[PDB]
Amino acid sequence: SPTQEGWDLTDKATGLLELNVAVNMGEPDNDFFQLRADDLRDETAYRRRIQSAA
Amino acid sequence: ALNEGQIVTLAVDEIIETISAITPMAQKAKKYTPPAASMQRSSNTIWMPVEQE
Repeated sequence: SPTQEGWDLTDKATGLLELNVAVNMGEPDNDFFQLRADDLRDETAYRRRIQSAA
Repeated sequence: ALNEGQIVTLAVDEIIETISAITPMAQKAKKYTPPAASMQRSSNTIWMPVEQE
């Protein structure tokens, strides 16, 4: 806002600019894959596969 | 002055301690165990998965 100086400020709050910026989220980022038996055989292999995806 | 059980126990213990001490590089590399468990067929050509891209 412009510098507002003085005791009396009549009709000086009005007229100020409020500007906006736009964001488009769009579509999700997917990682679509298949889970095989070796991945699910134990916790560590599953964690390795999910870690590779993430 | 050694009986058979003590022979086996001391031998296994000494092998484990000595191998695990003087091998620093083999300990840094990842250890893999394959589910195949083959029997005296040179195992197999174990095909190991690699990370997907």
